[PDB]
Amino acid sequence: GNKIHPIGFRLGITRDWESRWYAGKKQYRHLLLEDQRIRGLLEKELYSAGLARVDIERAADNVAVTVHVAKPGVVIGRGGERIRVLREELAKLTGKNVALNVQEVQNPNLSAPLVAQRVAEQIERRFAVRRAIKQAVQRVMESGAKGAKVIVSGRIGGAEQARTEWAAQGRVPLHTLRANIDYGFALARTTYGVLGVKAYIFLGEV
Amino acid sequence: ARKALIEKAKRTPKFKVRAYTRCVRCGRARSVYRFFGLCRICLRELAHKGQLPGVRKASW
Amino acid sequence: SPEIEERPKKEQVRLKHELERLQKYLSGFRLLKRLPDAIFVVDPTKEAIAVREARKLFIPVIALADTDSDPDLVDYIIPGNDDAIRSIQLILSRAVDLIIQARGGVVEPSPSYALVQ
Amino acid sequence: EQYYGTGRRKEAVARVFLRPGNGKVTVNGQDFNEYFQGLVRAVAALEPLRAVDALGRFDAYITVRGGGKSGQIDAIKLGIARALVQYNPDYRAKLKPLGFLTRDARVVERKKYGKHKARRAPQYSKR
Amino acid sequence: ARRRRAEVRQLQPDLVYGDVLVTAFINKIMRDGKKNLAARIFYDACKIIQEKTGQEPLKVFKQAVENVKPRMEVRSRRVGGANYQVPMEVSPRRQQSLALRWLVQAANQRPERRAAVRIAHELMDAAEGKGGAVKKKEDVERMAEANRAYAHYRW
Amino acid sequence: GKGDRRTRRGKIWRGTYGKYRPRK
Amino acid sequence: KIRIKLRGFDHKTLDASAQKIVEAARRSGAQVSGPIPLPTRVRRFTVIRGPFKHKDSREHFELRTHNRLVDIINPNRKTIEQLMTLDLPTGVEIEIKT
RNA sequence: AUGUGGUUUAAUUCGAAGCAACGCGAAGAACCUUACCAGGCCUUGACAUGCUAGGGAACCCGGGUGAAAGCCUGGGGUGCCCCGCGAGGGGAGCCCUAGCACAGGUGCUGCAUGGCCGUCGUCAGCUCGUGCCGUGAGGUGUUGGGUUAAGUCCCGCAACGAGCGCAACCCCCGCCGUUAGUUGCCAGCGGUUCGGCCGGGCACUCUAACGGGACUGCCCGCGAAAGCGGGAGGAAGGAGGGGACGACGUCUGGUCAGCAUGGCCCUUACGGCCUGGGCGACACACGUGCUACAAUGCCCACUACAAAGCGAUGCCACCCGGCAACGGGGAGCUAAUCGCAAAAAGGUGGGCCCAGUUCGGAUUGGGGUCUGCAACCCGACCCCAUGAAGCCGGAAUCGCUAGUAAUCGCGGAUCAGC
RNA sequence: UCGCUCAAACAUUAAGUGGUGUUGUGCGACACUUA
Ligand SMILES: [Mg+2]
Ligand SMILES: [Mg+2]
Ligand SMILES: [Mg+2]
Ligand SMILES: [Mg+2]
Ligand SMILES: [Mg+2]
Ligand SMILES: [Mg+2]
Ligand SMILES: [Mg+2]
Ligand SMILES: [Mg+2]
Ligand SMILES: [Mg+2]
Ligand SMILES: [Mg+2]
Ligand SMILES: [Mg+2]
Ligand SMILES: [Mg+2]
Ligand SMILES: [Mg+2]
Ligand SMILES: [Mg+2]
Ligand SMILES: [Mg+2]
Ligand SMILES: [Mg+2]
Ligand SMILES: [Mg+2]
Ligand SMILES: [Mg+2]
Ligand SMILES: [Mg+2]
Ligand SMILES: [Mg+2]
Ligand SMILES: [Mg+2]
Ligand SMILES: [Mg+2]
Ligand SMILES: [Mg+2]
Ligand SMILES: [Mg+2]
Ligand SMILES: [Mg+2]
Ligand SMILES: [Mg+2]
Ligand SMILES: [Mg+2]
Ligand SMILES: [Mg+2]
Ligand SMILES: [Mg+2]
Ligand SMILES: [Mg+2]
Ligand SMILES: [Mg+2]
Ligand SMILES: [Mg+2]
Ligand SMILES: [Mg+2]
Ligand SMILES: [Mg+2]
Ligand SMILES: [Mg+2]
Ligand SMILES: [Mg+2]
Ligand SMILES: [Mg+2]
Ligand SMILES: [Mg+2]
Ligand SMILES: [Mg+2]
Ligand SMILES: [Mg+2]
Ligand SMILES: [Mg+2]
Ligand SMILES: [Mg+2]
Ligand SMILES: [Mg+2]
Ligand SMILES: [Mg+2]
Ligand SMILES: [Mg+2]
Ligand SMILES: [Mg+2]
Ligand SMILES: [Mg+2]
Ligand SMILES: [Mg+2]
Ligand SMILES: [Mg+2]
Ligand SMILES: [Mg+2]
Ligand SMILES: [Mg+2]
Ligand SMILES: [Mg+2]
Ligand SMILES: [Mg+2]
Ligand SMILES: [Mg+2]
Ligand SMILES: [Mg+2]
Ligand SMILES: [Mg+2]
Ligand SMILES: [Mg+2]
Ligand SMILES: [Mg+2]
Ligand SMILES: [Mg+2]
Ligand SMILES: [Mg+2]
Ligand SMILES: [Mg+2]
Ligand SMILES: [Zn+2]
Repeated sequence: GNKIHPIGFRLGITRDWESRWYAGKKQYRHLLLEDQRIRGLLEKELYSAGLARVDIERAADNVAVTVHVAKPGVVIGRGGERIRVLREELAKLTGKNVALNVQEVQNPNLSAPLVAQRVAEQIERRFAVRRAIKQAVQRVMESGAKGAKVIVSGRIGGAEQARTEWAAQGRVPLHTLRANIDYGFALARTTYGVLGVKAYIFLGEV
Repeated sequence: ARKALIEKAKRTPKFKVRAYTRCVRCGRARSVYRFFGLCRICLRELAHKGQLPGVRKASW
Repeated sequence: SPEIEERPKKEQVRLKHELERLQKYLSGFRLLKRLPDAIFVVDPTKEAIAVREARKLFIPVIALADTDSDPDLVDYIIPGNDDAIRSIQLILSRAVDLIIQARGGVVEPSPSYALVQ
Repeated sequence: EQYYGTGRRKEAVARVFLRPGNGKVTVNGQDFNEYFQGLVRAVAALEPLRAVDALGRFDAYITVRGGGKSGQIDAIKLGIARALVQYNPDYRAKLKPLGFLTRDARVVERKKYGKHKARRAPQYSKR
Repeated sequence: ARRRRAEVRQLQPDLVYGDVLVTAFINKIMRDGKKNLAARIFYDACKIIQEKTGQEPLKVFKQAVENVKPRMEVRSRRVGGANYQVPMEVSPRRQQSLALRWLVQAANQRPERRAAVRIAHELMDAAEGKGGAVKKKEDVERMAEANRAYAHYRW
Repeated sequence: GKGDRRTRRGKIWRGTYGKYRPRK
Repeated sequence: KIRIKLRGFDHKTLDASAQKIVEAARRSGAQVSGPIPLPTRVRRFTVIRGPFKHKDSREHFELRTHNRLVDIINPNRKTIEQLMTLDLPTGVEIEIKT
């Protein structure tokens, strides 16, 4: 099929830029370039607590690196040491005024990227690939959502021929704009290859 | 020669007519926009993600 | 309810069309939200589709039945005409009479004689 | 006193300042028969005036900009209409059935991708 | 299309005489969408009309298109697996279409240098009863009466 | 001729000016 | 006398910050010409979808770079402090000159 | 002109293979890009982490041989922390040489894969829940009658609802106003250099932003319902035109050369560097295109009307040289107000006179300009000359239903230039 | 300008086979199939 990326589809209306800020035609590249390496370093030494929406804001030497996480208890350590040394390594290679505004997540089950990375990991840890998707979608709908959808793809378990396991419930009108459906991609390293993950959570309306 | 070339692209030892464009993200050799400094591929990838500020889906 | 302010003309008439058809068939069934202790019918043959349901659900079967019928598959039979408003009226009246007579306050039968002609 | 109306077609706008008088018609300077030369659509733009039965009795002054040469003419055609109908409610009861009050939605469409001209696709082949 | 008949394109009446048939002729003349060019080219011949004969270009145009209006034509049709050249009446519109069309072509056939003089002389021979376009009309009508045998399938 | 290397539209199509084409 | 430029991307954020300045300058000083929208310079970028060969079905984006202009006349000392303190920009790179 | 098959070559890199490969990956092959060859060189490496050992400030200039890479070498120099006024020692940053773990691979496998894309096709479809029928595969619903762009809606119906699709919410052009006034107005008045140039103004044009509006709403006729046809008002009627949006899936489709990636294979070379050559080869064939084979026209002088876009190491108005490309002097520009810019076709006037032609510019000789270390291979562009094939084309075959086709100019991306 | 045989190249096919269709050599005046 096709199915253009739902996020790029709601880009204008529903959800706004995962990275919001202005730039002149002079250095847009260099700005977004460093803006990129930032979020990459975060995805690395921060995935522990399970980060998702790495929001960013810039204008002039100011950069609000708001990082949404399932449990900030790990991103801060104790009193203020983990978070502090994080701002350290941040501006350590950069030059802008780093300002890590951490924020919790009301419910990881209703946060698609988390839901994905979650189950995607279960597969890496060798688990029931079929029912893992079943519980995941059951977790989200029973949680409080109004629509759910999860899809893995690749060598399920380790079979030669490829395969794709479809599973979902509720509604997921991907063709509609006023839906506010969070997208949740995720990798999955296996001793036998790669493995794709998808996750759709319908929530908002009007 | 993929790794040694992305490094040589940033070298510019001799004359300027060797400092050819080179995508930053996936380090593509062609289709590199100068404005973004990216290849057409990774460009679209990010655009769907929303990591490209002001870059909205064109419709007219 | 004061909630009619929203809902465009589209959903209005459609939702009204809902109520219309909803009452068009359900009017007379919604009054009870449990499985009837029994069933009464005008012609076991025609509506035997329901008779089966009740039958398979062990629900006792009573119904007025003309010669064009299947006696054995009815628990408590009501032999006699059925394709005539005259015969149907006399039975339904006297039947429901036993309902209110075992209930309380025996009233006068509903205005049926006028509708008959 | 004056009769005003707005003209527009293919992004070719045209203000219409009309003042009852002779027949002298100025549009962005120059004369009407002067600016439009060798074009039959010219006398057609004055069609609203022939419908009202007052050709030589009105001094026109129009500010038409943008668009093409002819798109302006169609802008003038609808502009004069709104002008004379502005001070005449009864002249709408005979200018409308004759078809005059319409922006003419007919406009060039976007050249689609993959195609060549919004519709004309490159020569299909299989050889 | 398979559904609707698709209605004709009601064209704009003449801007000099007041007749749809005349404007339609301009369109057939119109090369590369130059109406104003073809319009003049048509009115050029109208003046060549009054030059030769003291006759109005209006009726000289009607008489020409009328004498080149094909009354009947042969159409191909399948039957079990065979093509018959069945003759039959044409539609009023199609007659006007072909007539106007052939005339334009007949002008192109002429050795005349200027386009206006080609349409001029051709409009004469057409209104008369013998011209390049008219002879192409007489020709098509022959095919009709010739295959009059297969006219049994009027359909 | 949109291909004549020495004409009005000859340079207009090639996006140039030159002699035969007016230039400042 | 003074002229302010309000370049930026999102017109929703540009409208909030442009309207904010108009209230703060007029409600505490001389006259001020309201928000003057300019021709939005847009960067339309077209490109192909698939990685390999697919000279069709291609996708394209556009960079909406808005423009808004606001002129304050009399150099009020209240308006200078008002705009210096009561401001809530973000992705709106403003530039002001006399 | 360009891609392709084929052939040729030391190499003429590889991929896509009916539709759905062939102006396609390429939105920029002169060395670069570059993955192929020849030759000259390096080989713990151009790049990531880390370890044992000698010496050393991190840093900068030149010389011999050479095509360059590189190979041999000489010179100027001596910061910071811990102990002392000095010597001397260790560490971090960084390097050479030797050695270990290891790097790197455009080398296979797209039937090992993720991701992304084409496709049937925006076609009208595909399913789930329970109930009911069948021993069961499965059926029913979704069938039927009317209608519709549509599984759209209506009526009927052992079925009753729902979900993924269709529609709708998203933007442009369509009518007008609201908000703002350095876009525009002899419109209304004063100077007139008779140029909206100055004063002034925003109603009107515009520049963008918000909102209303069209809903089978009205009437007539058919109809049970849904709905169709005709007429008015209206900027616009039955989705108004266009775009974004392309389901369960199929094509064991495509892509390991975008990238990530399981496994296999190379590891003084399947890795690295340079120079030159080669994707540009030519007895041939096919696809997609430009321009013509002309008098609705060719050469030329004057005049007028666009939309959108781009412009600091870039767009170039004014003046001079020459036939000109082009060069030089030099003003303005973080860009509705400076430049690219004359839009072309078209309107008036002139030669032309049916001729391989004032049509047609392909080919080839000589002389110039631009960019770049470098235009033989292999760039573009002037000027003078040579003025070829070529009379609207066989069998076959493509596009397109209206502001469409056809036809005529303009802009950008890419980009040293092309 | 026509009638005819034969050997290429191209077109119809999804592809092959065959055939069919045009231009090239010398003279006389669609059907079938597809490990
Ligand atoms: Mg679990
Ligand atoms: Mg990367
Ligand atoms: Mg009763
Ligand atoms: Mg009309
Ligand atoms: Mg067009
Ligand atoms: Mg338009
Ligand atoms: Mg358009
Ligand atoms: Mg031509
Ligand atoms: Mg140009
Ligand atoms: Mg000069
Ligand atoms: Mg090949
Ligand atoms: Mg390969
Ligand atoms: Mg294949
Ligand atoms: Mg070798
Ligand atoms: Mg290291
Ligand atoms: Mg030393
Ligand atoms: Mg030292
Ligand atoms: Mg040396
Ligand atoms: Mg020394
Ligand atoms: Mg040391
Ligand atoms: Mg290895
Ligand atoms: Mg595949
Ligand atoms: Mg795949
Ligand atoms: Mg393949
Ligand atoms: Mg059973
Ligand atoms: Mg049995
Ligand atoms: Mg079933
Ligand atoms: Mg079925
Ligand atoms: Mg206002
Ligand atoms: Mg106004
Ligand atoms: Mg109604
Ligand atoms: Mg009503
Ligand atoms: Mg009536
Ligand atoms: Mg109705
Ligand atoms: Mg009705
Ligand atoms: Mg009407
Ligand atoms: Mg009305
Ligand atoms: Mg309708
Ligand atoms: Mg849709
Ligand atoms: Mg691999
Ligand atoms: Mg790996
Ligand atoms: Mg070896
Ligand atoms: Mg102009
Ligand atoms: Mg625009
Ligand atoms: Mg440019
Ligand atoms: Mg200059
Ligand atoms: Mg400026
Ligand atoms: Mg200009
Ligand atoms: Mg002319
Ligand atoms: Mg000649
Ligand atoms: Mg010549
Ligand atoms: Mg050369
Ligand atoms: Mg013809
Ligand atoms: Mg033939
Ligand atoms: Mg450039
Ligand atoms: Mg033959
Ligand atoms: Mg031979
Ligand atoms: Mg012989
Ligand atoms: Mg003979
Ligand atoms: Mg046969
Ligand atoms: Mg056989
Ligand atoms: Zn890239």
